[PDB]
Amino acid sequence: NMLPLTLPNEMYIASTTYEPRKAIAVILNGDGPKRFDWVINGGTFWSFHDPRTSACSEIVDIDQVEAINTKELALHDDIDEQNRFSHLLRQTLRYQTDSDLGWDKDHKALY
Amino acid sequence: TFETRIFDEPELEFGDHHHHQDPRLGLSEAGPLQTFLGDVIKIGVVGNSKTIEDTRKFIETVSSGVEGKGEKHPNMHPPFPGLGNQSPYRCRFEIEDGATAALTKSKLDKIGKEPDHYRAVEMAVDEIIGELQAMDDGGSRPDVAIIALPVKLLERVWNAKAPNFRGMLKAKAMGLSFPIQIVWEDVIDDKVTIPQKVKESSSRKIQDIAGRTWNLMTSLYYKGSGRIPWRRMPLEGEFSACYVGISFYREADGQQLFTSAAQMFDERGRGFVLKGRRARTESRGRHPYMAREDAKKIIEDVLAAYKLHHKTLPARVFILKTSRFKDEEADGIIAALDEAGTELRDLVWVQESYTARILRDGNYPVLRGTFVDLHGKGLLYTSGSMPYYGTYPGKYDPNPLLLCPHHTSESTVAQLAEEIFSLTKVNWNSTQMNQRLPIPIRAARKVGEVLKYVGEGEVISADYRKYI
Amino acid sequence: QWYLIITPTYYYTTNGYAPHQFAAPLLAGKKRLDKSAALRGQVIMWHRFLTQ
DNA sequence: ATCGTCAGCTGTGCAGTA
RNA sequence: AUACUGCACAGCUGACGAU
Ligand SMILES: [Mg+2]
Repeated sequence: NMLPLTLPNEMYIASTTYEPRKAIAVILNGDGPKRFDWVINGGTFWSFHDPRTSACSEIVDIDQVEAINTKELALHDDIDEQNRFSHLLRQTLRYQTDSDLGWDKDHKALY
Repeated sequence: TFETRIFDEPELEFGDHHHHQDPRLGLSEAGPLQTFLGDVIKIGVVGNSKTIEDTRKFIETVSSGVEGKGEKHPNMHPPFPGLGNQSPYRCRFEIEDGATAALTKSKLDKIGKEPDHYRAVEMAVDEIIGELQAMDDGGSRPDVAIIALPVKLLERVWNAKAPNFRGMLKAKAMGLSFPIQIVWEDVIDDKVTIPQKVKESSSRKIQDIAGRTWNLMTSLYYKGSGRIPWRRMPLEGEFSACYVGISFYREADGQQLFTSAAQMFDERGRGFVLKGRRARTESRGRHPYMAREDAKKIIEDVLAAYKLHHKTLPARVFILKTSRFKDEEADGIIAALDEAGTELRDLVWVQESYTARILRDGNYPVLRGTFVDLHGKGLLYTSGSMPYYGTYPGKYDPNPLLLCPHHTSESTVAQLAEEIFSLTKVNWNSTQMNQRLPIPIRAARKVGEVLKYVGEGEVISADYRKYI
Repeated sequence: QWYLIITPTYYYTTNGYAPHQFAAPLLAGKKRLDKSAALRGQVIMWHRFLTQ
């Protein structure tokens, strides 16, 4: 039951810092379009590009984009970075999911 | 694509080098590996008079013989070949008069409508322990004592009306000379009904009249004779080994953690040694895993036991654990093994909470013994369809195990998997073949399940006949 | 080579989008009568869901 | 002071004997 | 607690971010 993945090429990194989890929550209520594929680590955005034409410039703020290929990101043998990478993959799985809903709070399901 | 293997069904060794892979048929054909030197085994029964009469009728009924259950599956339901000239154990069971106690109705009434859920269990366990103590101090001591619990007694110590009755019973009965065995009044007659715990609409379910005996008499023979019925078949040209099992348990109140160990190793002649320990190593933290000095102590005690028995040191110190090996645990284990002077060693984490599964097409699941090498880890199936039984004895997709070594073992995967698949059928508490866990984990769990209730400053024994 | 593992399961609602108070025992009742042939089909169905 | 992610470990009860 | 398998639920441990 295993399934391979193929990751995209470019990764976009920002340096916004004045945005805790509560701030990004209260800005994703009033965000307009819903993409929901970002994470918060403190001082980093750590998302899969789309930093301007996604109604997310309220947190991007046209920051200094650090264009780095994802091939070096998966090789980063660190547990703390691996958990955040798995978080980003999980949140990107939450895209293409509003058409099939699911994932209430606890069962980690996709009904 | 990964590389897969299919392991054969392991064979046991009964008396007179009989081979075979089924405990029931091998016991019916050649008998136990260690034959009893006597002819009769004395049994003592404790309970009210209805339970004693039911137990006596039960043994006299099963002495003649019980036929099988079904005809479609002959091997899965073999008939019990009597208890007589054609007994599978080559011995007789005899309940001697005078080695039998009784409990009055008023005394059970005192343990009846009585408040609190700790006092009543205390009175029941101390009355039973005192009765067994008075029996043991006389001249009619049996070899194994059967506790036949009445239906009424279940409603105050087990159902509804909170410690474990069995745990305190075994803990208080640890200081005796004979082991005990507990039945539940529905194994001895098929006319009674015991309700469930939370919902009273349903009731308990019992296996079969022929299925009860094949386990009960085997366990009774092991407990009352002390001789092992069967054992695993050794190969030719393998190194001398010694298996250790580690587990953790929490106490009744406080949710701190402890550590239990099991100390299997083989014997010089035709035997098998399986025993616990004689100490408990503190309560250092409520986390899982273990410290370094405790690992040093465990390894030292295991090597001391092997040196005491074989007058030498083993060549393999195979270690199994239910949790991931931290750095300090491995450091202590390696330091103890290097100071002792042993060259071969394996440390394996056995994991049950994995999600990868093997799917085939058809109405039946994968065969018992399929192994898949997942890039260093190992997926092993110890349950599923078997050709000997002629079906799959389950109700859902079986649950595989994940084996992972801690990067310093001296042997490759698909050999540790073979040894673990060999070590699963040795269990003298059941006669089935669909057991999943190997014995070094189950022994430690069963040891801890009774070691929970031993008070501070008491004595403990390494006997395995007082934990099952 | 990031890998995804899928494990089929069921979710019960009263009607539409609402939790059920008796949601625990239906899972056991559905899993008890299942065979070992529907799981593989559900897995390849999920793969076809994700691929398409 | 608890809230989010990631990997885990134990207890306490049923159904079903294929 | 004659037995094993399968399922369900409840707890509480570590690594990371701030209020
Ligand atoms: Mg037993």
